[PDB]
Amino acid sequence: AVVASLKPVGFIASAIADGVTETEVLLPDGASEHDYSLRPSDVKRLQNADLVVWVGPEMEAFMQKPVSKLPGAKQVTIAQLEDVKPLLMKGDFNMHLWLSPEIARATAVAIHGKLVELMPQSRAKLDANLKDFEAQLASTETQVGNELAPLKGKGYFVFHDAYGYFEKQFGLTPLGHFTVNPEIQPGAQRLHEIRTQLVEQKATCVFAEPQFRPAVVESVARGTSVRMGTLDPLGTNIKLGKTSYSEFLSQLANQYASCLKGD
Ligand SMILES: [Zn+2]
Ligand SMILES: [Zn+2]
Repeated sequence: AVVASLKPVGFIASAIADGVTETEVLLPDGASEHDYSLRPSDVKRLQNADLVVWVGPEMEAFMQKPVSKLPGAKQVTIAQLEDVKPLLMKGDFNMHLWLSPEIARATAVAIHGKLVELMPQSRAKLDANLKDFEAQLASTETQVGNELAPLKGKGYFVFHDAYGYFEKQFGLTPLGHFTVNPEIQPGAQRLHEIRTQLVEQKATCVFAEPQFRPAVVESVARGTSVRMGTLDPLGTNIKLGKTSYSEFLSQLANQYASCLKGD
């Protein structure tokens, strides 16, 4: 099996590995990429994996040590891909790379290349999977593009700084984020800054996330006319499979649009 660190990385892997091998995801639904420890049984899972796919050391702290034990031939470190480095946006870069369709393409190519070397017998199927992934993703980019276009100019805050690659591609205009690190709670001042910005900049929405209780987001919005939505950067509701990455980006767009559309 291909073992992916995070569900959306698994979505990409499952598009390429479909009908070739299984895909498994380490980080459970509901858990956060920023605050996690591997299960004791995960050591053996990573050792037995055909391929391990992850973003990198500045993202999944929990992956670095086990990954270092593996052959280079058996891992894809997305953030370190030569085609990915020039696409990194800010000496710190944002590491939520799975929400970049272009980085998803680079990842798919990387996975395709490692799996064709490990399993030359599967070359035809892997080739077709790569071509189908591209076709699906292109269609989704068009659809998402058209869904999000009318939402340009509607301001909003998100809970943590996870969406930059997606927002940049699709032209959304966020006012900002509650936190960078979603475990660390926002200060009373920051919450007031957001509440002030919210009223002054006439924001449409604030977004919670399923991984964290929305109380603090609800409090910034108490008494205001700002709507409340939820974004899921980790695709908890989407199941792994050939079309999962497309379904994920479509759902995320749907989550923005559900709150932002109108009034
Ligand atoms: Zn994050
Ligand atoms: Zn910030």
